[PDB]
Amino acid sequence: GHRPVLVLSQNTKRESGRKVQSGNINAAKTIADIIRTCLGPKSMMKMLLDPMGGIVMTNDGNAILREIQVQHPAAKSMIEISRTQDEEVGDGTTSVIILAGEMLSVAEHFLEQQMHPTVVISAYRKALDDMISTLKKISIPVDISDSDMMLNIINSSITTKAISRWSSLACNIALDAVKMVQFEENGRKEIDIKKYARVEKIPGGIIEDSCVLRGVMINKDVTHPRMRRYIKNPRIVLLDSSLEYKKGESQTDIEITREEDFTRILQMEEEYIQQLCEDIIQLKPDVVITEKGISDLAQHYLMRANITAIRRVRKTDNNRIARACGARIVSRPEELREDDVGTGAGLLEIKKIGDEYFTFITDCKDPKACTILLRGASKEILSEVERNLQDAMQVCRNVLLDPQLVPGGGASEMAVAHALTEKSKAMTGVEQWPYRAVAQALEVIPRTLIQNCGASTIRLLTSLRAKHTQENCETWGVNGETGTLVDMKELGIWEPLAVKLQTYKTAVETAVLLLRIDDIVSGHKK
Amino acid sequence: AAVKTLNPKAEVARAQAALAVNISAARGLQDVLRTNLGPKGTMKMLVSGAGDIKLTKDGNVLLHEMQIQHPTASLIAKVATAQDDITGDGTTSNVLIIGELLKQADLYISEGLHPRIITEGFEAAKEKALQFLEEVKVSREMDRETLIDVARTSLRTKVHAELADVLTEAVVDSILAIKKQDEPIDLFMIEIMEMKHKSETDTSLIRGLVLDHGARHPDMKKRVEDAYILTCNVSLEYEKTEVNSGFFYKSAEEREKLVKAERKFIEDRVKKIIELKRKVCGDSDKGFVVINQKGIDPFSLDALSKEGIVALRRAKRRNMERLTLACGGVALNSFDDLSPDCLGHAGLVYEYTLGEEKFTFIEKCNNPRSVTLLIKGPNKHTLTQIKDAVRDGLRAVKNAIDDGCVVPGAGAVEVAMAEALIKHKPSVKGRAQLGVQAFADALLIIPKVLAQNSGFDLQETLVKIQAEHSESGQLVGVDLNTGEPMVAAEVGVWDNYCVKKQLLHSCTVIATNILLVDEIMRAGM
Amino acid sequence: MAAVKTLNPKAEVARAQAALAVNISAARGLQDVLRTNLGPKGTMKMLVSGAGDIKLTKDGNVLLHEMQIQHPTASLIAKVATAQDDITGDGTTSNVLIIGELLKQADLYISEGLHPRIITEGFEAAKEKALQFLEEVKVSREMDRETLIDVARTSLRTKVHAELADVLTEAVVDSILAIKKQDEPIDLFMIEIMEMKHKSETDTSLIRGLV
Amino acid sequence: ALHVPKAPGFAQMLKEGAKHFSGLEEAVYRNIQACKELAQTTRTAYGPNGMNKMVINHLEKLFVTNDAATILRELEVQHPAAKMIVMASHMQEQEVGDGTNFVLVFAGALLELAEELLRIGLSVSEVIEGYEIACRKAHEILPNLVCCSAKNLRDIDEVSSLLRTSIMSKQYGNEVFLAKLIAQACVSIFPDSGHFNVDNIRVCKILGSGISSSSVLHGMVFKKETEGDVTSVKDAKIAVYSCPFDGMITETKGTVLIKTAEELMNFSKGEENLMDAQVKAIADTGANVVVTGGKVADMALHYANKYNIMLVRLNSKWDLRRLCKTVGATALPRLTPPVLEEMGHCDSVYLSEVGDTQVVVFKHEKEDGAISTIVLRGSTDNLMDDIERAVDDGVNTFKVLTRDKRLVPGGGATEIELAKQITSYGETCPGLEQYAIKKFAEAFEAIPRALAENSGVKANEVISKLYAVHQEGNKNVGLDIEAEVPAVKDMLEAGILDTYLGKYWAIKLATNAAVTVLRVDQIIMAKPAGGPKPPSGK
Amino acid sequence: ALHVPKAPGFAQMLKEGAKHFSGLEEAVYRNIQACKELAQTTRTAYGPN
Amino acid sequence: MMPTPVILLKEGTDSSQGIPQLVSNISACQVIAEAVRTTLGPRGMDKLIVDGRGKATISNDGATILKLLDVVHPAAKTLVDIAKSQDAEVGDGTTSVTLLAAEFLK
Ligand SMILES: Nc1ncnc2c1ncn2[C@@H]1O[C@H](COP(=O)(O)OP(=O)(O)O)[C@@H](O)[C@H]1O
Ligand SMILES: Nc1ncnc2c1ncn2[C@@H]1O[C@H](COP(=O)(O)OP(=O)(O)O)[C@@H](O)[C@H]1O
Ligand SMILES: Nc1ncnc2c1ncn2[C@@H]1O[C@H](COP(=O)(O)OP(=O)(O)O)[C@@H](O)[C@H]1O
Ligand SMILES: [Mg+2]
Ligand SMILES: [Mg+2]
Ligand SMILES: [Mg+2]
Ligand SMILES: [Mg+2]
Ligand SMILES: [Mg+2]
Repeated sequence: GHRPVLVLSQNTKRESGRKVQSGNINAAKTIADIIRTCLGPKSMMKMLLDPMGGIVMTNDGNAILREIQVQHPAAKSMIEISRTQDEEVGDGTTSVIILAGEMLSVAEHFLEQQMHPTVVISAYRKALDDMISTLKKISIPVDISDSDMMLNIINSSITTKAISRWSSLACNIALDAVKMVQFEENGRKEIDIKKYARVEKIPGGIIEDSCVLRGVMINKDVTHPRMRRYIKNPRIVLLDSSLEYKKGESQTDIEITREEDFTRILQMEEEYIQQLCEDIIQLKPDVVITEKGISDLAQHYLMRANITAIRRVRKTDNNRIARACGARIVSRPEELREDDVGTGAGLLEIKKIGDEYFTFITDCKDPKACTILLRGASKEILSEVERNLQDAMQVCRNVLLDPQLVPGGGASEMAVAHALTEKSKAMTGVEQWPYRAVAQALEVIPRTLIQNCGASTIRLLTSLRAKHTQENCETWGVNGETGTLVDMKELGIWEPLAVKLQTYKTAVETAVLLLRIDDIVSGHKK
Repeated sequence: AAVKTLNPKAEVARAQAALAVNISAARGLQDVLRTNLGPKGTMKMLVSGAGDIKLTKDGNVLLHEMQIQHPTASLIAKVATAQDDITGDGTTSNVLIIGELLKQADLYISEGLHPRIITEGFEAAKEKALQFLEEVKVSREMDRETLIDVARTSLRTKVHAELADVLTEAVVDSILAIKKQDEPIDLFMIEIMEMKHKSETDTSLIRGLVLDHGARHPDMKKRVEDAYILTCNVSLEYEKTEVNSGFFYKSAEEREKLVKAERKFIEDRVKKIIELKRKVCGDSDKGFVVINQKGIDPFSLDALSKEGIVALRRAKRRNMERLTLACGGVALNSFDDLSPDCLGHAGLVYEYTLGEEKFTFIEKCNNPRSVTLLIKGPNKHTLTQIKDAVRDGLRAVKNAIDDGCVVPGAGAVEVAMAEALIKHKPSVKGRAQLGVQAFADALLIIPKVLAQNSGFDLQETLVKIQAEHSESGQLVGVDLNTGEPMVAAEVGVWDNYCVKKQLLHSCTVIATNILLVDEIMRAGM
Repeated sequence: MAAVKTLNPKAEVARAQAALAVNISAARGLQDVLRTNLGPKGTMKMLVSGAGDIKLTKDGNVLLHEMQIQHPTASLIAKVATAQDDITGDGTTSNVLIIGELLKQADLYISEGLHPRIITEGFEAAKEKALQFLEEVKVSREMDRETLIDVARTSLRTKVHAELADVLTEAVVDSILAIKKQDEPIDLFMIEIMEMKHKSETDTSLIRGLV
Repeated sequence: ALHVPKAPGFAQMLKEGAKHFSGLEEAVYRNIQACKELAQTTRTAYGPNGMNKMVINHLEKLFVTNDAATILRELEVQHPAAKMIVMASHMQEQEVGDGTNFVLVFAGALLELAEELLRIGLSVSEVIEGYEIACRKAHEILPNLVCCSAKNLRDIDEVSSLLRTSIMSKQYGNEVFLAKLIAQACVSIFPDSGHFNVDNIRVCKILGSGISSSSVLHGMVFKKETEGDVTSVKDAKIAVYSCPFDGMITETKGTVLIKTAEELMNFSKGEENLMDAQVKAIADTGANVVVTGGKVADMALHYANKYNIMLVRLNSKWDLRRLCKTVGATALPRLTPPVLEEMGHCDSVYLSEVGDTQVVVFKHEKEDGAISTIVLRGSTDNLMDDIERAVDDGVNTFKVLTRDKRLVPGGGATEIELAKQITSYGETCPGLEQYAIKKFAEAFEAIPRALAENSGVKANEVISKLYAVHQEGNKNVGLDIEAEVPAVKDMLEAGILDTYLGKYWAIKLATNAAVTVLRVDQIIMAKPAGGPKPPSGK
Repeated sequence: ALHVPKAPGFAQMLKEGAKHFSGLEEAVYRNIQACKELAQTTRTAYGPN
Repeated sequence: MMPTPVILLKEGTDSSQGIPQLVSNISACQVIAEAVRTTLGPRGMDKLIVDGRGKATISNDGATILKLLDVVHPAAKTLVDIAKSQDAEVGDGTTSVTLLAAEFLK
């Protein structure tokens, strides 16, 4: 008896003070150090062991971070910001983590010196505003009609990935897919590469055979072998309803008292199937694709009219087919009209790849959806190639939306750092020191590039700073392969302004969020 | 470690530890699969958890049946699985080349060299090797003799010499039967059926279909001489109304009338079949065989049997297309408009019983476009081994037919490619010459393993073959009986060009990706 | 499996290639650890015992003793290095490195189907030729003070910091020259080594007497 | 210096429960040892003097038999190589029906001598090649060793004499009586058409009177009782129905909808009248016996009793089809009266009481019919099971004789002649294959050696005498088991003859099993699973 | 593909309870952090105040 | 005997062979006969056997007594089987059959 009495529940922990801030900053630094070595053209890949027995061998920062389970809430926040950076702009995932870690590292010094976190946060926000201003100032425009410029931009995006060996083919695939997906209806521009640029990976073959198709490709075969597997100019009708007899919604029971009613009812079922098939046939199509089943009798009736049928196609695949061939999905075949019939596909071909049947609706004229067929050594290689292609397409769409570019190879980092230091030279308050700390912590990207290249960090970084102290040197960065200073106008490594802006904003905001925090409380239930 | 600091229960191998782990796993896989290569390789017996015995010599089958839980082994197994799925051959060579590439790369990496230079050398050497392979291929009209040579080359490495000789003729004839001019070969049209009642050499080719089910009515004929074939997908058994019909009667006579009228729908289609049979053949010499994908209830079975019609039910879905291609009829999903032009023809149909199960033979077709391979053997594991062997042989023959080129075997092309790479090495700038040399030495593994399995010594046989190739310029391989250099093209040892190209591409890609891994993490818990 | 395991079920056995791989792996691990010891530019190692005592060293024999290793091949290599230290007093790290590299180079050819006996015969012939060459290349000299200073520096600079090595060089050379008698073996038991724990490390010196 | 670690590579990657065996000593010798152990286990039950073995399986079921296939089936063999040899023995049993013990002992001898050849310096490939060459030589020699042929299969005496040797190995003391029974049963079957069906011979086991009271019945015996008041018919006119003996009902759903009092009061009367009319229509064809595969309605049984109709219910459809074959009837799917060409006939159908079990007997007076039944009596269930196994062996021997009429001498004469001829062929072959050929020839000595060991005499003296006689030029001389000392006698005169097909298939299968076992070089065994059998086995 | 084995060589030869830290991040930074923590613990007792 | 790393038959398989096993079989048959020996003749007695549930059966019939005994010895079960066979075919003498068989073996 006499159970203990206490205010908060049991197993409710609480830590406060400098310890919480130090722990949060250390957790952020550890998260950054996890993927520190995965930045630059000379980055080395990491092999992740999925809990479900899979293997993720990747170089992308976001994939590595999302494959890691952590307990410290600061590490959770870092993983979250990496995911948000991946979702917003498509790349910069490993840069933002490093930047946030460096900013928190330089804020810890001021925290240890009797400076309230609010002053640090105010300095960080002023620094971020000036960082955005300088980044917009040092930007350059891009002619999106120039295919060579877009290809070079995509190349600069994918020089750091494992696909840099086939960079030319990868850039062509990404640019073609992005330009094919681009759509505009009712005065609303839209580039939906998530739903209309599908990547299909087929293990085997060689990666040089991978290509983007002027159409879609699904892993389906004809319902009946008599149907043609090769149609030149097919008229495509798309459905999302069953072509078979089904029970009604209301509860219905028949009552048979005479002999012929049973056979009559079965004949009415057959006649309903025939009526549906005749309604479809009246539009004179060449192929019918539906998302629900097709009965055997319906297959017979369609074959009598020389029509190929594909039975059970997913909703997303059917939408992609509709966009590619210009069709319109309908539910009731009796309401099918000429406009709903999809003409525009230039070939229907159901060929065999390996031991499986694949349906090709390629050769479309002006398709608004496409599939990217990837061939490669194995499944993991194809997954990494798909991730690299996703990065390339995201960069291409970012450039298409915002035609501004900024120098790469750490040139933007050093230019913004020098501008921020010059602006801080006029500051008189106590806020100038964290301001300069942010400015200098921006230099972690070129330092990481030099370290990954294997060159001397101190000498190269000092030379880069001295070069940037001049007037027309905002485009001077570091060559990530040879470990030498070079003008980015010669190397050509340029990155979208949107990506840099998102990286900078996310890093500064994560630093502010983690600096605002104290008095961790844990252990309570929901 | 950072990951261990964040996640205490995390397993991490970093940098040199990661490279050592990966290379050790690759070397272990290579050590196991070395003995598989060549017709002189040894046979492995694999026992499952349930005690099932499997005798095999494939690299892929061995890899799946190896009791391994290694990540690098999983990656190599995936690569081999893709190789087997696409080309159908070269899995053992795939594993051996991957392992030797990793070993040769580690030879230079252990001397402080960065793996990136080795990967660059690997890329350059792969490009040069692909160019040389294009140069060395033999574009020949794929007559029967060349296909026989290729099938023999695969099957001798897969099974015993006599069994390989039988399977060579079987596979080549089966491929040639279903082949159509300038048209892709559909391997689904060659059915593979297993029977367990005779010796392994009794495996043969039936120019027709063999079905693992027979007639379910005892009174149906067990042998039909001149048969009309009706391939259908129509349900001849009782089916209920979709809308919950039910019957209502007020007397026993009404119930009898409802019972009699309940089956009129099925009886109508059975009567249509019977009327067609009567129309096509008014005599007893010609026969009628109904092969139905759906079921047939006993009433319809009896009705058909009383008319002298052999009926088979629950046939395989692919058997519809196979029977249409072989017999030459039309698969029917309904009997609305059925006419004699939709009937296939078979010159002999008979049922063979073996133990509890029954088999139906449909032979003597006019010009069958779909044939069957009847695997026969005294044991289940013998049947499985022969099935794997015929899969490899069919893949090899189809690959040889696809592209008219064919590559000399016995490791001759490996030796020539290594020599060409050594010659090209000075043209490579920088320190990638080390990677090129490593790639050449790794390519040289195939003749080494062949000589080792044949019982000779690697160094002497390899140097003799290389000296012979350099002196004469011919494509000389390994003679597994004497060890002397031998011209594979003249003897008849052939390899698929697509298999070699896939080997080069996949091995180079996977080795490059593995060499660049500097950490293995397990922190998803 | 093996014959031994049938008579003794709980017996650990490695046969042929397995045993050779085990030995070579152990030797290569020892070599990988002791690579960083070699030379005056080597890295100091930090050894903490069970009781918590701290020991900083670069010596190969000390590191071999203080690594937490339970391998048989490691035990044999440790015995060889212990004999080296007991007799000559130097070259333990080089001993381990050369043993490991010899095993690795031998495995380079044994993995190609070559029998180890041929490799051992080549090793014997090469060792004979190497001994002849070493006898040819040795520099006979009159051991004045300068040569002894150079030798002591060449050892101590590898062992300790450069300034401490410079002090210890003069200390040891003078100590040896003091107790040396002409044409008589040197008894190292007559150089007392006494530890005091109050001054800096550079205050160590030689007392022409006893403490 | 305390533990030996696992070697890097495959040794470390292997799963915790898995086992790996590689090389000659670790794999081939172990497999040969296991196969030799299995052969030694089954050896003692070989020949007429073989001894029965009580085998209790995992279900506490007791088997008393000297049949090698049955013993191997009941034994829980775990070693994969011995499993392969058991598979070969079962395949021989399926193909021929006899010679399983021959297969087992020959494979064991072959593997033992292969181990000897491997130890003296030969390679696996050379041993396999020599074994294959010697097997081809044996299959070439075997047709020349045929001493006589069946030459008649419709004669009771000749068939009994031919099957005497087959069923003398089991039930040695009393094989003449069993041979006569099986000969009569087989001769009743096997019509003018050359095809002979083994399943047409049925075996009924009833306890009580010892195996000397067994008899053959030209018809069917069912362990059940009639469901009506009629228990005996003298001129039966069986009508067989696969449907239940009841008024059929709708397959969808039956509902008696009553709307007036008259319908309610007349429904049962109408149902009764309808069923009575159906039964009367069936009886009006003369059918005085009705056999059904389904249930029997009470009203149906009442009206069958009223019209003096014998009712027999056969639960299993296999028995129904066997009865239809026996009496020449057609299984009607409806309850309609049978037409004249689909009504079965039988000389007599009656209810009998054999021992303490009630039986229904369908008896034909003629010595013909599609199916014949052997009624086995005995004092023990195990004894009757063993007698049934002997009957199965005799029936399979008759089937083989129908397939091939050639016969070879028994008692080890054929094996000694084959060994002598293959050994003579061995010296003519130069090269390393001569050792394997000679060992293959010597492996045939295991048959007369086992026979002599089981008969209680010295095997070495018997083999020496057999070689002496066969060198003299007598190829039909085998072991004389009717003696207390090593002795030999002519087998052609004694009537101890083996089927040519049995020897051919046994030699082929044993050689194939031994060669396939020899081919294995590495064994990778997964961790055993405690799963309750795969669903395929049901 | 569910567990990461110990690297061949010294990692496998290390005893069960032993710990090995090597390299800049694994050794020097950890030592510096420990010394900084000790100095922080003792810092607040410096001087008259 | 040697461990034989991979055994032929699964663990727990018990094998008895030779003269000793047949002598043991004869002894078991003797025990079974003795179990019903006293119930023979006009001066015979009855045996009471209690099952697991607790119900008792009192009988002089040899076949009933042998059936009620849970005999598991494979050789001793033959005496019970022949007692059942004699009961089925004849109905009397179910004790004499067991006595005679065991006496033959003895
Ligand atoms: N060839 C190159 N030389 C120098 N720097 C490069 C080169 N290619 C890319 N970079 C730099 O590397 C960064 C991209 O690295 P990446 O691995 O893509 O990181 P993230 O995934 O965060 O974008 C860019 O900021 C760019 O400035
Ligand atoms: N009769 C032969 N003589 C010499 N070499 C052969 C012969 N048959 C096949 N080979 C060689 O063996 C290799 C085939 O090995 P195989 O067991 O098929 O491995 P994989 O299935 O991985 O290709 C081919 O590269 C071929 O050059
Ligand atoms: N009366 C006999 N005298 C001598 N040998 C006999 C006699 N009867 C049968 N045999 C021999 O017994 C052998 C049959 O053994 P058996 O127990 O039937 O083994 P399996 O069932 O494997 O054939 C035959 O090879 C035959 O030679
Ligand atoms: Mg990027
Ligand atoms: Mg192959
Ligand atoms: Mg030294
Ligand atoms: Mg027999
Ligand atoms: Mg009595």
